[PDB]
Amino acid sequence: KLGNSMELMIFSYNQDYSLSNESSLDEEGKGRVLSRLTELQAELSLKNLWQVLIGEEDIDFKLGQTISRLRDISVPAGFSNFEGMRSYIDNIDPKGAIERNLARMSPLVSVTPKKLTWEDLRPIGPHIYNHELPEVPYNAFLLMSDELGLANMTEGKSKKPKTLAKECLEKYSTLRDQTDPILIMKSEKANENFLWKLWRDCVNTISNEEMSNELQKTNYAKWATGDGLTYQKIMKEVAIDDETMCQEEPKIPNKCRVAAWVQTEMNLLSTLTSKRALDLPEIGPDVAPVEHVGSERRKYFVNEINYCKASTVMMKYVLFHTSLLNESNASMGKYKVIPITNRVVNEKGESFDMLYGLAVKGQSHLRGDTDVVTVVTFEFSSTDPRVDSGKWPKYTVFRIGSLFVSGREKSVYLYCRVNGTNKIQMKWGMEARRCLLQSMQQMEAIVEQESSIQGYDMTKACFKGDRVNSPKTFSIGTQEGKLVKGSFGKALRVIFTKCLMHYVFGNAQLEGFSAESRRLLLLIQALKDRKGPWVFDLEGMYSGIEECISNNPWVIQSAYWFNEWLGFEKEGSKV
Amino acid sequence: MNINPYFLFIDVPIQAAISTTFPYTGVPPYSHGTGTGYTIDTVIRTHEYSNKGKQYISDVTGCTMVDPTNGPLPEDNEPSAYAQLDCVLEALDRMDEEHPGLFQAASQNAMETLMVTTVDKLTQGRQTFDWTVCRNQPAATALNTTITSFRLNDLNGADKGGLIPFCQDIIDSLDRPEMTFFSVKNIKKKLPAKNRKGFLIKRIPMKVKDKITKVEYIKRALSLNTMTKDAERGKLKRRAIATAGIQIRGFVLVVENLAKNICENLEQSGLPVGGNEKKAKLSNAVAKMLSNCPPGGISMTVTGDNTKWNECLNPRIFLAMTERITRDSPIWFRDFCSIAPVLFSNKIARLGKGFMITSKTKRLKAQIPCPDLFSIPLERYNEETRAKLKKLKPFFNEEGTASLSPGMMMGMFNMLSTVLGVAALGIKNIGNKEYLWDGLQSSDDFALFVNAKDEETCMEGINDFYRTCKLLGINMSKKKSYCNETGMFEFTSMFYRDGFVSNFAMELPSFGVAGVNESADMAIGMTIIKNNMINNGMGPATAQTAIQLFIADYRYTYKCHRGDSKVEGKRMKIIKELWENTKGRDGLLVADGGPNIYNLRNLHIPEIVLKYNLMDPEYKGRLLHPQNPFVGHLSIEGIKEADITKMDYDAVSGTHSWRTKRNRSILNTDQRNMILEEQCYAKCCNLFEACFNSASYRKPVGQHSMLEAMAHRLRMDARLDYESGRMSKDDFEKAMAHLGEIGYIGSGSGENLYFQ
Amino acid sequence: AMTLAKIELLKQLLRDNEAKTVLKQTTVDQYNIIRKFNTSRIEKNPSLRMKWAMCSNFPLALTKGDMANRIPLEYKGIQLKTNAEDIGTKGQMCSIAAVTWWNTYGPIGDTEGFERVYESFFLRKMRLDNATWGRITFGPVERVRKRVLLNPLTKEMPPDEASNVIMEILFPKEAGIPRESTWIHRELIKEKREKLKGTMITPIVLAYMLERELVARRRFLPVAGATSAEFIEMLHCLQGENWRQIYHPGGNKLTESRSQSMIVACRKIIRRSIVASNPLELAVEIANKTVIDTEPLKSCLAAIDGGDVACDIIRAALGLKIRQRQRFGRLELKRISGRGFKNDEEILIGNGTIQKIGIWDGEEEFHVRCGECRGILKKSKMKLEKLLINSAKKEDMRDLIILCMVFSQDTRMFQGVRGEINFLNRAGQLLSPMYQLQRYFLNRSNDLFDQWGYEESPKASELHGINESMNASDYTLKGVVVTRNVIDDFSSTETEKVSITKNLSLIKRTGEVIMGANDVSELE
RNA sequence: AGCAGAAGCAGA
Repeated sequence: KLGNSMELMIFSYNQDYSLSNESSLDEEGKGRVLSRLTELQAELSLKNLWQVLIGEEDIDFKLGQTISRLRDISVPAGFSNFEGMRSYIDNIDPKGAIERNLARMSPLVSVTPKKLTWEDLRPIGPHIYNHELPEVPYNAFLLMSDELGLANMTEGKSKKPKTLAKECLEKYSTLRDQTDPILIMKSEKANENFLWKLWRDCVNTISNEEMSNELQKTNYAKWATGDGLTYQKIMKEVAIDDETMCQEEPKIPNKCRVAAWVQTEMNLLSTLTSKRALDLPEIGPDVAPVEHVGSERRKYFVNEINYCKASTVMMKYVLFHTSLLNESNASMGKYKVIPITNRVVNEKGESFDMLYGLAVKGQSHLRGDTDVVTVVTFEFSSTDPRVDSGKWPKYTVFRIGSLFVSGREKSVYLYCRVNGTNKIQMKWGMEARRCLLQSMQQMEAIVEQESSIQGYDMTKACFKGDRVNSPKTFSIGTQEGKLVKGSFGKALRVIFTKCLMHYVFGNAQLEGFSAESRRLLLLIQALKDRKGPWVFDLEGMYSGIEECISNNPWVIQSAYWFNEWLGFEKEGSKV
Repeated sequence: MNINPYFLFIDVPIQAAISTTFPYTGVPPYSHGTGTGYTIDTVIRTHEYSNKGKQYISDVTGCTMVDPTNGPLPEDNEPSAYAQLDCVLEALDRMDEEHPGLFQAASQNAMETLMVTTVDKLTQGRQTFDWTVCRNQPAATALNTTITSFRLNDLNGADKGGLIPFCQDIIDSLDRPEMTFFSVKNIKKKLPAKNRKGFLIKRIPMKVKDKITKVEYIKRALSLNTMTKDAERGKLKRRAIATAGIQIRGFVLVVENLAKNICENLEQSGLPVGGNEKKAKLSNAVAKMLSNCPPGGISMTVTGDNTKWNECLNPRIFLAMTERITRDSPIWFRDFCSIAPVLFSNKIARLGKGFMITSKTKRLKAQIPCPDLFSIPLERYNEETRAKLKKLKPFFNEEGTASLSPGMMMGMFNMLSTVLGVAALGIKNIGNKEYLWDGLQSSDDFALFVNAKDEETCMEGINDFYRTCKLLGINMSKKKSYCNETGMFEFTSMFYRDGFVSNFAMELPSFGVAGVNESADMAIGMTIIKNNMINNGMGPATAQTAIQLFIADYRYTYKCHRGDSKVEGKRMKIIKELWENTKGRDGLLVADGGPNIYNLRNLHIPEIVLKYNLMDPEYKGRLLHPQNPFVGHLSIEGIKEADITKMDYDAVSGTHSWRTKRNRSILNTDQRNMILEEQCYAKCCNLFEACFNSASYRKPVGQHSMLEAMAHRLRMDARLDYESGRMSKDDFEKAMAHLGEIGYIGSGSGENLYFQ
Repeated sequence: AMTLAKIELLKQLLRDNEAKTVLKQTTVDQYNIIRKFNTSRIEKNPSLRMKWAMCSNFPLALTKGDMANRIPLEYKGIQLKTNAEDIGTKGQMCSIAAVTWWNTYGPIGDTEGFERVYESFFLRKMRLDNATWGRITFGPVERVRKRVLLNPLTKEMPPDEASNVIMEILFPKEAGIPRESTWIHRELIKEKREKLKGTMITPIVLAYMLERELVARRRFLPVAGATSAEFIEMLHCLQGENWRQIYHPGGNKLTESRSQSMIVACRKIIRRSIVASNPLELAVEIANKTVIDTEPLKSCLAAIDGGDVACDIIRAALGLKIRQRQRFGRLELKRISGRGFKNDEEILIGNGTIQKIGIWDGEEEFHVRCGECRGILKKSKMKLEKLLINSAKKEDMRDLIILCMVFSQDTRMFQGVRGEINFLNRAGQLLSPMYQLQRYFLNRSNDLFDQWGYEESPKASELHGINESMNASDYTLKGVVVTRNVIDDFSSTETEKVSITKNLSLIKRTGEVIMGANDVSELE
């Protein structure tokens, strides 16, 4: 209010002061004032009058033309202006309106309740049983049960990936020197020459004195990764006048039927082996009693998973996506070669190094998240692809050689495939270790519940069995139409596999399926405990689930397992 | 022997073993391409459920408006938006005499809150649509652009400080004939390239000045920017969400604070609580409804869920809710609350980026914008897009936007929509019949508890409830929901079985790396394990594993493996030399290739404090160097809180507490001019912090100018520093002279008046 | 001195015409807006972005300075940092190795006082080291979802008070107002001052680390047994759903320290003040000049948000909020619905005497607690329509049912009175009608349950009824029900202002009372 | 080609 017309002199009762530098008030006078002010402040607070005082230093909101007229048109139907709605709402009495409005509404508006019974619950997704459709193919990123690792003894410490790939190929020279193969099975639109001439260029560039693992920018590689296949960005003005330019009818996932290989995958991944793959680092010393129990439990839980086959598969996916994400950023526009690495330890405590195949990296100028790098996967395998012909339409397979597995020979097969992934999947690949926790937490809860009842640690009792209690037995699966019993450790490996399979085939079909199926599972739980469950639109639930099933293998096999689980609950419900 | 995982559920019940049903290790679906197709779909779907009502043209905006409220009552089970004002008012009248004094008290506290709430409260709202540039900016930016923009039109509102005069200017800015504002325009500059054509478009942006007409501005103010929702779990098809403008925010927070002050004093609300506080208050409320089960009678629970919740509601209903809720409060506040609905009642919907067309023969592609979307024969679009554009026609506007009166755009009035869903539960009984209902409500997700003599009568109570919901513009999902006798149900994705069961897989994504920095992510990862041990039923063995699984991935993420291992890398080469140089190796951090000391017992304690005494004196002096170069200028929000989907962690100011580049940006956009804009504010703030040491901690208050203050402060600092004996007469008169100039500089009006 | 160097920099900003118009136009208020201002896009999925960027060449951003230049360009064929200067800052960037190099070969820094700065964290390590670990016990534990303090404090205060302490520690010139109930922590301030003097760590951090050990972090947790911070911090290890673990801490005695004393102090001020006439005037003149250790009782009762009843009574007498709750002897009630008119009437009771009672009229509902048992009440005019309780201690399950039947004012309660009921308190004064009925029915419980009568039990899965003996039965008391489901804790977050009577009874603004003097606990 | 899935990436 004064700009800089006068020299201000601010004094406060509670000992504050603001003054100019050029002002000529000495320390003497400043005292006289501030002392007198506080002297009055004390005499006010003593006789209670300090909050009453109004000092020297001591609501309006209305609307304009535009917003008023906006409000006036924002009323419910029937009303003229806002002032009408305001004064209506404030002064009228609406009692008894709901009852009148419900009465004059049509009875067609209802929930249509029907009590839930067992024969109402038909199998979900009838089209998977039909043989006329083609069976679901192997659409995962890497091989799982069909893998084959090339072994190698090592000193027992980390080493570069090219040096590891060289030493592994050095030992098995019969396979490395193959420049004269036999063709087994082919894909629909693939090329055998370019795929094989890649593989040879991978082997040559790996097995040499040089440091650089860069693959040369060859015309056979240009096709395999996809060079110049992007559509060029022309301007909008040109596209409008052009008539042949249209919005393409987008591809729907092709409808497929059940396949037997997913059952086999679930079986073989759950099975035990002598190998142990996990790379879990150390922790601190176990001081507290709880930490001893946790470490005691871990020894059983962890190793029971570690021995299993799914654990060996998991660490392959992780360390591959770990190195793939690194190469995609450091060398963006360079055709590189990456090996399929995994470290292993066996029962005796000796260090092995595995090599399941090679992988050619494509051009990875990745700006966005969804942007797709193209990877070409060359993988070793014992399995013959002509056993299940419908399993390998996407893959191109070669026959390179033979290996002494133990007693008799086994045929070696190199599985070629053009593949793709993105920064997202590479991130979730690195964080795919957590399948342990999802499965382990579930089984640890069962142990704690058991230990709560009796009053001591039941970890030993559940796995192996001890003095009083027998081993804990879960219903693990079926054998041509009857129930089968399995041990505690097997149930851990089953759930751990399921958890891993969520990542392998993780896409929109899985998320949408598991969410809608979970509702139907809860209804089946209500029937088991006898809680008289009710449903409103049963076909609505089924219609929501059935559209999720198309070409995702785990979804289709889960649908088959669900219907078999539903059928064996009907038999169990009658008793 | 064939294996089956679902057979697990024979021995174990499903709720206790629900963790297995959620595939949260797996990859969620992301957004490919544009979201215009989904945006149009929702624009239709919203109008589809309200097409029977009155259609009319807005005299202000000049758009196609639809109004289903007090419309015809439906004669079918398809979704309905045709709410009845009379019913909503009765539901509230029922609710008021149940909780007498609530409605006026919530209006008092929300008002006495507003009276103090300052403009800067708007700063904390993450994403915001900045009308000045037609792009999504971060809150505090959109605010500051609008503040400076307003000053050009002589709208000095933010200067006063309070939110009221700022919102006064917002509704006064709609009256302005010509709106001048600060804006960004790109400059299409050319460069040489060795790629096919032989040239390259390097887009440089700079700060310019653009003008707009009254009508065009109102349209921009009422706009909402749409997009596709990334990583949406538990759903097959992708859906599109929206973002709000900076103008409407001011009025929203007042109404959401009012609807909060209602929902706090409601037992059936599952809001605004979070974490265990929810689990507790729910288990309390579950009992409150169980108890109503009369003698010799059955109690049932409906696992509720609403479809087309955000699409079938209507601003006009919410507008009545405020005018009801505020009854006793004075006029200005009643007018204030009325705005936030109105601006949604007359809202406009942006249509994203637009579709793209191609030709497989010539291998060419081209983007089709929203304005030039119909300038093209309809046959050239595909079958599903054609039908969408056909029904979009009347609601479409010629400058690339869609009119949209109904709907609430994918969530915004979350609190007050719960109040409406609660008001439905507040009826309880119809026709003096032989049943009673109550329930739990949380936005779209609800859970009804119906009590009756027998379960046949319960269905008639559910049927009446379903029918009463239709009157309020709420659509219960026949397709998805279900019901059963009391014992177990679902609610906000939290399952019940004689008590709310724990579920681990839900929180599984958080266990991984956070993505802030080495020092922070460590303490975060352990704090997640610590919380999940207590809250979500994780045992010690899983927790100990989760420790390993974090450190394992942590090392591969940040490339900081053990010092005694031969993992060859760029950083790892230096770690090995550090491992050899140092004697106290157990005291090293994991980021410096040290060992993981963490275990269940010491999770709550930070890494640096655990190992401090075991470090070398030379190592800690570098690790914890006071003036180290990697931190930068700190804020209290940066050290304490972190982003997860927010939470607060604990850590030390170490060298590993560093920050990122300023995320790249899209294309060769040389953002030189705009980066100076950022630094210009920073340097001022950085100098402001030096003058006013507090600043970062104590948010300072003053209507006067920043400079004007810094002059007056730096004066007095010199005054004191002369008396106490820090500066001499020569250095003092230097300052008083230098400042003298700064005064003349700070009271001019244009040039700096240099001299010779 | 720095003073002059600021002025020179300010003048150098006023050369640039853009920065001039910032400082001219933008307000001190708006400072808080422009500091958060940035360009950029807040990118979704930062964990994805971190893994991606960490693999790249130069993800880190580096602050310019003399200390930045001591980092070299290369080291044994490795690129640490980059030259490419951005035109705005004239500034730089660096790689992951740049930090690792600094920790290896960088310069020494003055790390003196570091222990005292982050003292609040170091006290957690002190607790873990010296703590002895007891035996483990496998058994089912019922976990009460309680409101609890997460982290132990040096001295509990509210944010409003603690800030003005923090100010006078670190920023004594800018603090401004000399407040009443703020400075008197002069022992703590002068202590912190000398401890945090030699260090040269950024103030903003010091303030945050003071706030961590002066402000309450109170959240809801599933808790059983001990309810003290130094336990709660370890809760993850101390207990789970299906197991337990004993633990004894560093053992310096905190949190409970003031909580326990404040209770006793207030209770004992009451017992003395009740007797002599005008208890209020004595309770004030006493509590004003009482002390706990060094703090006057005013600041303790105000700062700590715990207490029992006597605390809240003494609070109200002095003049601060207490908590929006209602108490009746041992019973606790939080209003969840309804509102009633306490209306005077002449009432006949069972024994045959006329007592002048006030009658609560109107439909009501209440969340109710007593001891270890919690539940929900519904009543009307002289009628207990419904009551619910949870499986807990039978002594308290009984008391809860009784005390609800008392305040419900059910006619069946009034008719069940037998004999005379002239009860007195400590001072020798006549208790008011209902406070009399309380102690009669707690003593003679069996007379009530016979008069009440029985009805059918509700057939809902997780419910069952009870009888005179407080045992499971198919019969149930008219209205009362028991449930298997566990119930929420007490839970009373919000706070309210209250007035007080001559007889140390607390009156809500409406006209009713919530906390009576007679409602305290005798336990010493 | 391939990832993928109602629309994009396969350098700008």
